[PDB]
Amino acid sequence: VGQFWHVTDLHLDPTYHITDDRTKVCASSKGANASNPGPFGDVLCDSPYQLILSAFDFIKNSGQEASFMIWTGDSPPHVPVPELSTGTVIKVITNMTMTVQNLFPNLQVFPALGNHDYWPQDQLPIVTSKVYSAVADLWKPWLGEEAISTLKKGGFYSQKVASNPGLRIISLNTNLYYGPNIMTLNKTDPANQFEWLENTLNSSLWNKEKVYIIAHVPVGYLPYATDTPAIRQYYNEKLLDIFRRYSSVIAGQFYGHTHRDSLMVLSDKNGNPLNSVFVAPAVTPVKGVLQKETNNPGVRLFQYKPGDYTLLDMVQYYLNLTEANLKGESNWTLEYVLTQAYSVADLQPKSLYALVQQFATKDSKQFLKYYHYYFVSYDSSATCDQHCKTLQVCAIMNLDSMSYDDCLKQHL
Amino acid sequence: AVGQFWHVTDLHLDPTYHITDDRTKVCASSKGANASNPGPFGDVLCDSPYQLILSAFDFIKNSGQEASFMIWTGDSPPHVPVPELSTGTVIKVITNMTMTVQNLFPNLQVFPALGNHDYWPQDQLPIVTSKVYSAVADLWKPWLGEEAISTLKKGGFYSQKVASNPGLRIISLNTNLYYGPNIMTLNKTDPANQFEWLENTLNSSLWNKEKVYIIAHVPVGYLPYATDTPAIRQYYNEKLLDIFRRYSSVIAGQFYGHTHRDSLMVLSDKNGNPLNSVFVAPAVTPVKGVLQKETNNPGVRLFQYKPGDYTLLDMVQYYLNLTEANLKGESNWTLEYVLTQAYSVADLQPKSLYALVQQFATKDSKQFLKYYHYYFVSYDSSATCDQHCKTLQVCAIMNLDSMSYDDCLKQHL
Ligand SMILES: *[C@@H]1O[C@H](CO)[C@@H](O[C@@H]2O[C@H](CO)[C@@H](O[C@@H]3O[C@H](CO)[C@@H](O)[C@H](O)[C@@H]3O)[C@H](O)[C@H]2NC(C)=O)[C@H](O)[C@H]1NC(C)=O
Ligand SMILES: *[C@@H]1O[C@H](CO)[C@@H](O[C@@H]2O[C@H](CO)[C@@H](O)[C@H](O)[C@H]2NC(C)=O)[C@H](O)[C@H]1NC(C)=O
Ligand SMILES: *[C@@H]1O[C@H](CO)[C@@H](O[C@@H]2O[C@H](CO)[C@@H](O)[C@H](O)[C@H]2NC(C)=O)[C@H](O)[C@H]1NC(C)=O
Ligand SMILES: *[C@@H]1O[C@H](CO)[C@@H](O[C@@H]2O[C@H](CO)[C@@H](O)[C@H](O)[C@H]2NC(C)=O)[C@H](O)[C@H]1NC(C)=O
Ligand SMILES: *[C@@H]1O[C@H](CO[C@@H]2O[C@@H](C)[C@@H](O)[C@@H](O)[C@@H]2O)[C@@H](O)[C@H](O)[C@H]1NC(C)=O
Ligand SMILES: *[C@@H]1O[C@H](CO[C@@H]2O[C@@H](C)[C@@H](O)[C@@H](O)[C@@H]2O)[C@@H](O)[C@H](O)[C@H]1NC(C)=O
Ligand SMILES: *[C@@H]1O[C@H](CO)[C@@H](O)[C@H](O)[C@H]1NC(C)=O
Ligand SMILES: *[C@@H]1O[C@H](CO)[C@@H](O)[C@H](O)[C@H]1NC(C)=O
Ligand SMILES: *[C@@H]1O[C@H](CO)[C@@H](O)[C@H](O)[C@H]1NC(C)=O
Ligand SMILES: O=P(O)(S)OC[C@H]1OC[C@H](O)[C@@H]1O
Ligand SMILES: [Zn+2]
Ligand SMILES: [Zn+2]
Ligand SMILES: [Zn+2]
Ligand SMILES: [Zn+2]
Repeated sequence: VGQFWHVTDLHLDPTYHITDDRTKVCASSKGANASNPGPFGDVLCDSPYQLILSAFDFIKNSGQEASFMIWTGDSPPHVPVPELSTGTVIKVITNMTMTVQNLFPNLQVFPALGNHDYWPQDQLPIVTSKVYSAVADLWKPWLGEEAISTLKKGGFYSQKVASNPGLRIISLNTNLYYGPNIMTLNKTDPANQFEWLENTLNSSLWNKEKVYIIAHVPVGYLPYATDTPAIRQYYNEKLLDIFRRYSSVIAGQFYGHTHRDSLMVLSDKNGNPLNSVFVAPAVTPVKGVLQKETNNPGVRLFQYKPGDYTLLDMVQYYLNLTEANLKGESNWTLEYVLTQAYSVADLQPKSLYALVQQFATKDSKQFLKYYHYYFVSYDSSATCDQHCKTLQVCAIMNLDSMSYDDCLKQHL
Repeated sequence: AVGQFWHVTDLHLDPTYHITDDRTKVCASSKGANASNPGPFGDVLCDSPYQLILSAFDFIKNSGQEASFMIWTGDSPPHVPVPELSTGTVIKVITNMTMTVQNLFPNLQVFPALGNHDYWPQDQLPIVTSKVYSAVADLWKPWLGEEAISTLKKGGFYSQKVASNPGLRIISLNTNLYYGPNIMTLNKTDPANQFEWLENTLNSSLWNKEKVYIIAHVPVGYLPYATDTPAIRQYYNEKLLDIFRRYSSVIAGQFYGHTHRDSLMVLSDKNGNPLNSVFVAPAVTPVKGVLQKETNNPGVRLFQYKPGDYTLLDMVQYYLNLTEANLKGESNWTLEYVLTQAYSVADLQPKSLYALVQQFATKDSKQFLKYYHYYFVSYDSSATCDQHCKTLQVCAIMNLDSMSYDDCLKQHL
């Protein structure tokens, strides 16, 4: 099998620092006291460099052979806008990129921009900008001339996978569709990305290429909320239309942003599953004061069929933050292998569709395992009542507004 | 502020402890003798009731002293005849103490060391992997990385970084390999390869700019109440001291248990240069043999150190007045003394303690009278130490190697 790494939502806090005053440990705790801070971080803080470095060091010495890596964005930390700048955002993105380039000098890496990869956060523009030009220079070792051009202009690109003939990564800037982005309200095709996408998929079809879609913010519905698409409904519907029509060219979709481990199955209006969608959890464990849960840090690995790119498996690795802070050593370890964990043959839309049918059933243990993995095993005492469970299952299976409304109507 | 860490040792839980009319049934550890005057927190002829250990940890938890870590130097099973214990029962007691600690202090890194009772039969700790070594590796996994786990499983020792104190590394030796009653290690130059490993570890700490705390159960040096009786066999004491003297600029503290007493030692080179300070902490158990006239009150202690630096600033000894707690049926864990305050020294550096023990040596020194009262953790203010006793004490405090100690006894007995 071939395989590739997926990391996302690094969220470096350069001010991380263990000290007596726990309000003064990380700017990302937002002046609040870190709750239980260690060298690898705190649930109220974004990532210390030690955390991110231990993640990449684990990948490097994992004994796992991978031919590329996808990196779906969000490197700067959660601090107030006035505490950041264009210069500081570029500095953080540069530090992450150089960390990866130094540690992995021969691995092609496919980054996507996240909503924090810009100053001010979430305001990613539909024309060229300092941040887009900067990341185009930063990621030149991995991208051709045409990808550099589109990235500099709109924050998105496509690129052939050098080590995998017949595979192409499409890296979308889905922050253009993200609710908080006040730069793109009421535009029908912000930065022409839709027209660009269709052109690119059309060319991949005729060059007999397979396509992996990557982006930061995903399609579909936020699984913990009611009727809340991750991106604006209008853009979600239009993107999903493109994905459904090209579902035989697209062999996988990969997203981050939610900081959780979620599955989705893109389906038609009739219940034919068409593509498999994978939302990866964050390296940062950060949470607000009120939130009951957060994720353990996570990195993950995908296995696919050589020269074919059908997804065969996924391996989710994680770091137990409380224990790593307890002993002062990062024990990055196997959380689960998807096929083994859910007893499915592979990751094809059909296998996952049948597995989520099992999820639906009453007191499904499959769904309990899934819910425990949603938080990257942060808390097995976490529970999901039947309202919670309906919201989750309906978001997993129904990506478009009408399938989703029908699911909630029939099952809430 | 300053950094602080706790030291507990020799818990010696007796799970049979039990107030009943027949005082030969109060505790297996009295070995059928009549408990003297048993109360809820123990008896001088018994090992620790679980109520006593839990009161010690409860006091630590609710003391209002912050601490970034704890060291725990061994001996959890009680003193009962070998045929009354087993490997399974030893593991069961060790597990209970570990879980008690993890339950009350879930985010406190603890650094355990094995004691000579932490094995069945007692004292027979082996030089290869074993049921108990594996089990405690399992048990202590939350606090220890992969390399520590590997050495612990094989020989019962490890080193480990202090998560909360970067630049600090705990070395937990298994000195029971050197302990006279250990029949598994006779005529062995480096049992379980611990010396070789220790030297390697210290060399690594040198080049990684780490300071080191040595912890173990059985101490180096000479038993302060006897003549010419090293706590571990002479051959091993000399070898270990040679290592400690050579690395005494890297080692910022040594901490031991086993003697159930409050004792100081100053490791010195052959010319009296005080090199490195040694703290033997008294036990939680108050157990004593029938003929034995004195024993210790239960004790636990706290060390203060310079942050990012690990020079030792002070030590606070806390104790339980056993008779008082048993009289009312409620404990009152309380300050026995602060070392700088008790002895008017500036800190815990070798030079400061060296000067202090020079004062000890003077005739009718009040400093040494206070020290000898604290030796039993204040168990008897009428316990006295004649001039022979004093010479044994002072010479054991200052002279850890046989040559030094012989020289001291010659000049002063
Ligand atoms: C720990 O608590 C015990 C019990 O409270 C303390 O022992 C008690 O100490 C008092 C004061 O010395 C003793 O009373 C005195 O006895 C003599 C005659 O023996 C008498 O002349 C005095 O007027 C006074 O009554 C008392 O007997 C003794 N109790 C027991 C059970 O031994 C002990 O001092 C405490 N330890 C520390 C370090 O404070
Ligand atoms: C991550 O590590 C922590 C600490 O080592 C684990 O916390 C323990 O969890 C169990 C219940 O799940 C309790 O019985 C223990 O008392 C907890 N703490 C300690 C100090 O023992 C936690 O289980 C680990 N996470 C996972 C997914 O295994
Ligand atoms: C450790 O052992 C103690 C003492 O045996 C436990 O507390 C006792 O639990 C037993 C259950 O067998 C009860 O019969 C006793 O009444 C309890 N109290 C006393 C004072 O004996 C304690 O629960 C154990 N702890 C762990 C973590 O296993
Ligand atoms: C590092 O993490 C792994 C995974 O949690 C630990 O290995 C497991 O340890 C548990 C607890 O003893 C066992 O139940 C599992 O069977 C182990 N699995 C494997 C594959 O070994 C490992 O011990 C941890 N290392 C340290 C030093 O804490
Ligand atoms: C879809 O693509 C067709 C083929 O495009 C040409 O050939 C492929 C192999 C690529 O090299 C591509 O870049 C070339 O331009 C076009 O003939 C057709 O016009 C396209 N259709 C649309 C609607 O864009
Ligand atoms: C003493 O240590 C020196 C330092 O190098 C170490 O190398 C590896 C093994 C790690 O432990 C690393 O942390 C250290 O920097 C060695 O170069 C030297 O050979 C060692 N000498 C002896 C005699 O052991
Ligand atoms: C943080 O906790 C400390 C507890 O010592 C308290 O003094 C301080 O006021 C707290 N600050 C905030 C912002 O909660
Ligand atoms: C990135 O920042 C970290 C944290 O300040 C620093 O340790 C590291 O050297 C930096 N790396 C690069 C390549 O700038
Ligand atoms: C213990 O004391 C009881 C009651 O005074 C006495 O009958 C018994 O002989 C004593 N047993 C031993 C072993 O000393
Ligand atoms: O990192 P962000 O893009 S601000 O937000 C994405 C995730 O982290 C915080 C939010 O609650 C959401 O779960
Ligand atoms: Zn994020
Ligand atoms: Zn985001
Ligand atoms: Zn003991
Ligand atoms: Zn002992």
